[PDB]
Amino acid sequence: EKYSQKEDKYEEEIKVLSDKLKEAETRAEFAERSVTKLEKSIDDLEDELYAQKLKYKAI
Amino acid sequence: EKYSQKEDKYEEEIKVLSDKLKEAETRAEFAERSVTKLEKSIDDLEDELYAQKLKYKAI
Amino acid sequence: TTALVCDNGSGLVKAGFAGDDAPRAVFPSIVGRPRHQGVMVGMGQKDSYVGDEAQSKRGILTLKYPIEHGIITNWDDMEKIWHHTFYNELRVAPEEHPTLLTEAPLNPKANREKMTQIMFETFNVPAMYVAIQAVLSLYASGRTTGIVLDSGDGVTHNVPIYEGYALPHAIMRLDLAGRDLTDYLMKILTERGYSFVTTAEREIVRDIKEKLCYVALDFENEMATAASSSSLEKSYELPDGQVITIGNERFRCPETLFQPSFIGMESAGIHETTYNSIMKCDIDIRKDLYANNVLSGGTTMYPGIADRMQKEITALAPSTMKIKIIAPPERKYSVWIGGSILASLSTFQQMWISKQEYDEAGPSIVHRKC
Amino acid sequence: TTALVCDNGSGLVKAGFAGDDAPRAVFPSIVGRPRHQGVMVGMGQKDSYVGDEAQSKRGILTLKYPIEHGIITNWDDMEKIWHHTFYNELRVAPEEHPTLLTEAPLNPKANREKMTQIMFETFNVPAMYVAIQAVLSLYASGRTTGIVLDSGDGVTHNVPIYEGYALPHAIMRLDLAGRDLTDYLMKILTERGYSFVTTAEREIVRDIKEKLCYVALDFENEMATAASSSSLEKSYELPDGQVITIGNERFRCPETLFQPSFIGMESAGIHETTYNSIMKCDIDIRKDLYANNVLSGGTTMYPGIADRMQKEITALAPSTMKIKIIAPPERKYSVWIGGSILASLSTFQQMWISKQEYDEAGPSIVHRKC
Amino acid sequence: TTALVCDNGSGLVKAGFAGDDAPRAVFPSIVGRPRHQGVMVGMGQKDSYVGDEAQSKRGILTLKYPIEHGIITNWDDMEKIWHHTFYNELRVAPEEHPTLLTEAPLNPKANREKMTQIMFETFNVPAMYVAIQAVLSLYASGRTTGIVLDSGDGVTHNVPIYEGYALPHAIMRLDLAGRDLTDYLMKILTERGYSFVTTAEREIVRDIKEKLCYVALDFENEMATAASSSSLEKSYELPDGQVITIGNERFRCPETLFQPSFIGMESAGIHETTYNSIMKCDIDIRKDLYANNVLSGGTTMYPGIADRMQKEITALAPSTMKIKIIAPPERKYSVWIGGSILASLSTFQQMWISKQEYDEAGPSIVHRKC
Ligand SMILES: Nc1ncnc2c1ncn2[C@@H]1O[C@H](COP(=O)(O)OP(=O)(O)O)[C@@H](O)[C@H]1O
Ligand SMILES: Nc1ncnc2c1ncn2[C@@H]1O[C@H](COP(=O)(O)OP(=O)(O)O)[C@@H](O)[C@H]1O
Ligand SMILES: Nc1ncnc2c1ncn2[C@@H]1O[C@H](COP(=O)(O)OP(=O)(O)O)[C@@H](O)[C@H]1O
Repeated sequence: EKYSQKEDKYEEEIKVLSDKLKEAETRAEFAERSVTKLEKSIDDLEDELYAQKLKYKAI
Repeated sequence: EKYSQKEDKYEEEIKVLSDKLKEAETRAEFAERSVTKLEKSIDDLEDELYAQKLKYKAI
Repeated sequence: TTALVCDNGSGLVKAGFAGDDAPRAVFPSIVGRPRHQGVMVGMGQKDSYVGDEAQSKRGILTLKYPIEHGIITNWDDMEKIWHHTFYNELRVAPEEHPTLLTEAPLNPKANREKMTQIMFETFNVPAMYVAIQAVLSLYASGRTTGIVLDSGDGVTHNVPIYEGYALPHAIMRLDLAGRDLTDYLMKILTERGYSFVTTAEREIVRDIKEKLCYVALDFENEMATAASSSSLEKSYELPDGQVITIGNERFRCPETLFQPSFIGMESAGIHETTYNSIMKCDIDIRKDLYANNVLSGGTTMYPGIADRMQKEITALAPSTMKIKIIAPPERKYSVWIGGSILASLSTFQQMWISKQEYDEAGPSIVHRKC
Repeated sequence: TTALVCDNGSGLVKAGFAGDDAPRAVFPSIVGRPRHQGVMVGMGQKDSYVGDEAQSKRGILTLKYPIEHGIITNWDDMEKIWHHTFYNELRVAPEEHPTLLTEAPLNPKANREKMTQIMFETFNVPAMYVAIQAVLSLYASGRTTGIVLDSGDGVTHNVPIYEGYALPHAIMRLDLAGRDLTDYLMKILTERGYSFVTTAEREIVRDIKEKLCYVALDFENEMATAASSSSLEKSYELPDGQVITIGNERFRCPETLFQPSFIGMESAGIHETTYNSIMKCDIDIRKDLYANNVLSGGTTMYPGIADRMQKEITALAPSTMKIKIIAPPERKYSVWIGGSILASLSTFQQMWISKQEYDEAGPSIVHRKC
Repeated sequence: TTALVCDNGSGLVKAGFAGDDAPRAVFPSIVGRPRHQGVMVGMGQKDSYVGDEAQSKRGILTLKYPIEHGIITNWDDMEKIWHHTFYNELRVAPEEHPTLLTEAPLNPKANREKMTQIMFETFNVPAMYVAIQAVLSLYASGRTTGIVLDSGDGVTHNVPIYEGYALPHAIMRLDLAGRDLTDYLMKILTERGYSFVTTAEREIVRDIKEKLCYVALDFENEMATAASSSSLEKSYELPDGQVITIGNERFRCPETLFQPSFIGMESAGIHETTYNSIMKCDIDIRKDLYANNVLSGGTTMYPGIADRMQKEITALAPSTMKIKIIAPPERKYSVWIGGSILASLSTFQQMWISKQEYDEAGPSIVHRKC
């Protein structure tokens, strides 16, 4: 019965650790998608600021 | 016998999943500081673009 | 002189002394009476058993909770439970201690009026006071700003606080809690063969719920997974042998908190009522409310409830604000801990309802100023 | 092609053809096996007798019901009973008829899964379907709204329906029925000297129950009246002579339906569970539920049960509602009648579980869609 | 050809024919959908019920208003309600009638744009037009000068008019109306023990509000009187028996119109917003505005609201000018009555938005000229 209760606490730790693992994996994938979005947005901002710089240096 | 082997399997799952949580949270926070600096870059880009709009509306 | 904290609740009495770190007495809020005949002359048959003595003679008794949905509906049994709490569990004299009782928000006035009348008359407390469980939970969490989600045995309620100010127009009270989950589990277990109909069997099912149930992060594919393999099945042993095994019931029971339609209620899940209570507050404080969700009570103790709550509120709220679910590891006693902290404050010693004030104003003094 | 209706029940098989007005075959759901020696060489000993053949030879057989509390607990005996029903009673070929079986609510899933697997494999029915007894009883009553109290041989249940919508959270299932009353009467007759212990004697006592028992309008003064005079005593003649006479047992036996503590159960009487199932429904439909109590099943056939039911519910409900107990004179076959009506509807011919759907989906198809 | 008037509002649809004296059809603006299972095969289950048919199947449906605060937020349900209004209630063809729709002031442009697009496309009306409720209420009152306070189910607004000229800078729109009073009453009834949580129960509480509530001339001593005696208590009977009695709630509910802080709003009472909208007008016309306060809409139907309004505005205004609250006995239909009058005018027949004008200028024509 001691072995039983140790195995029980073991499987408890296993379940909770796997739950937080899956949560953190989804978090990491979402963070990577966020990085992609930020690369896209900085790209667009660079383009627009550069167009305005062109016009300003022109005038 | 079954309790010994089940507890050993639970221990090895504990260890692997613990290291995986370690590496996952580290890569996560590092990608998140990357996200942070990209957001600050978005800020700087938008500000300089606003500045160029200012110069264009002036001249 | 020290004071007593007596968080009543609909499932568990937690009492103790103002200043400690944990309640001194924690026992079921239950009163049992014998059903059967009684033959052995001289056994000293008691009329009724209270507390956890009624939990060990459980097999021959019919148990009754004197609190249904945060409302005391049997005042004699509640008086029995209070008498027990004072004399046999704490072993004090109620005439030498102010008493800090606790109540849920948005329940009838007669509840507090009768409560204070009972105290002052049939216990002769020097003073008393009736707090709100959410405020005390915030005290125990060590904050002054946040939206708590207290979910005990009878009632689930949100209370948003900001800088120590309550938003009483945004308090949302819901009426499914631990007991309705216990009943839903008693019903779902029949579709696997097991039949629990007695009150004692309801206690057994409550223990099954406290041991084997958890909240699925994603209900649908969790359901599909439980259907595919059989790795989610755990076994439980009733107190006569008779091992039972449950599968998807483990997470189908607490899922009712997020889809209250499973028990035929029209309300929304706890995540949606939390979001609504937030969106009912002024636009300036809700960014700070989003990051101070404080979970409290026993029903918030399921594994994976904080993760599911955060996922749901994140999917609901704007994609910029930071959702933080604060679930302490001892969140089951936050109301009592906060009550002790409050009753121990120096600046609080003027808020008690002294016996003279009651003698002058009747039982209506309670909601009048306090 | 016509379809079969096979209301199984735990005490009587009622089978027939969809479209008739009454079941074509009604026999006990029982299987008998010889217990004694067997000496006459060449008598042609059968291994087991089913139906009412086992009822006439019951002196030498040991009788067994393969259904205990609505649940089939002996699948070989149930297969024997179905084989009998199809080939010897109805005299058809099951390969040419869709079959409409019936089941009580809130009983294990494996029951329906095994039902449909048995049908499709060892009988090769073209299609089948498993209905709920209370819904069919409401069909037969000619209504679409009402709370129906079905009480057969194994299980008593309420199902509230409104406008054709079931309220599955208010379904209440109770597990005392005709058989527990038969056992209580077997136990109460010992205090007059009569001793029935055999299964055949259990059948004798069931007949005594069906002939001499009634529900007393007021239990206490009826008890005092039976104690005062002797005008309530009837006499019954066992099938060997030996006239027996019973007194207050006549109404003490069915009184257990209103005081289930007589057999040591903790539940409430049928009147109180009916009232509770009503009060568990939305406040707008319960005025129409109060006036459409539909009694069904054999155990609701005692003289004076409708009046006692109305008196009790009237005493429980508010003093403005109109309580109406609807008790048809043929209420013992309402489930079968409604099942025939249902299986005859043209819009129903798409709800069958065709053989091909089963071949694709396994036995789990039954509850998963239908 | 005759024209249609379709005053929508957020609580009641009022439709009719231009020229009549009262709306021909008056039904709730509700779309109901079933919650429960549905077991009677062949009952012909509709998908959704609208109007007062959804009000009779109330017990099994979940009701939804498609207009929240004067703004249409569910366009499919609004289209369902309009379809019902045209075909089942009025029984006409929308292709043969100009339609006069109605809207509150200071609400998004997309509202009118989508309204006219829906009309012209999915109903093919020959012409249409969108009026302002306050102007039509003035038409019905038979005046050309006055400040009209319209208070329906979603929005309260003041519009000051002089000699037929509007003062758009002095229009003040408030966002508490009948529905917020219904919610506040649902909340205040809990402190007596009564619990209404469902949408059907919200309709019950709305009926209680319409039958028992009134405005106190002086809130404070009325409160003291209600606390002293018990002569203010009436008794209402829910639709299952269960008599309930309410005391000071009767006037605590509509008092929120004069102290919107009871529901946690920062605005001022209707008397003070009326006085502010008056003082925002030119100093010459306000002497005539003070004497032409025109009440309109359902929420202005409480007993004693005119006297309280007059007392408050008199206390605010200078002590010489003559305050005069005009509250017709049929003020609940003033918007529709004025709409019929307006659509009947011969000189108005040039203001319609013909279908060809829309076919040229897109949906944006509505606020360009009309
Ligand atoms: N570890 C647990 N997991 C899940 N549920 C629990 C757990 N512990 C207690 N509960 C539920 O919480 C309820 C008691 O919570 P509690 O906070 O004491 O309620 P109250 O405050 O009303 O006394 C019980 O009904 C039980 O079902
Ligand atoms: N006339 C009667 N009076 C009292 N009880 C009856 C009568 N007829 C049948 N019963 C009871 O009803 C039971 C059979 O009812 P039935 O509806 O056929 O049950 P099931 O549906 O389970 O087969 C028997 O156990 C018997 O005790
Ligand atoms: N007799 C009454 N007394 C008090 N309030 C009423 C009465 N009749 C209706 N109401 C309130 O008025 C509202 C409906 O008013 P109505 O003018 O139809 O609004 P709308 O024009 O927006 O549909 C309801 O919500 C109800 O609360």
